[PDB]
Amino acid sequence: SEEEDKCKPMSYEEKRQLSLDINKLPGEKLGRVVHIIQSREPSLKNSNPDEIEIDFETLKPSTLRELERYVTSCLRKKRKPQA
Amino acid sequence: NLQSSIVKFKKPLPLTQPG
Repeated sequence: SEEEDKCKPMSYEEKRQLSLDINKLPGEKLGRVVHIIQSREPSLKNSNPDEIEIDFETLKPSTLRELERYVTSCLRKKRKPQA
Repeated sequence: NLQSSIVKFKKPLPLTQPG
């Protein structure tokens, strides 16, 4: 009642964007990404590091918002965290 | 139904390895 009222759901374009920002993120930060996904989605606890799937359709706006918040804080600041 | 951007990525360092 509070969460979704503050954090509106990501549209398809947004979800594509988030798919693109996550893909621009390096291994280091991917650890935080998968941490946010896994910790918000306990059903996805079996996210094998060799084969991590991102299914935004099960991801709550909560996760989608925290993810976007993080990916942007990384890429908008450092478009290339690696050299 | 709708073909959505389902992502797959490999993450270095298996910190989350179940036992």
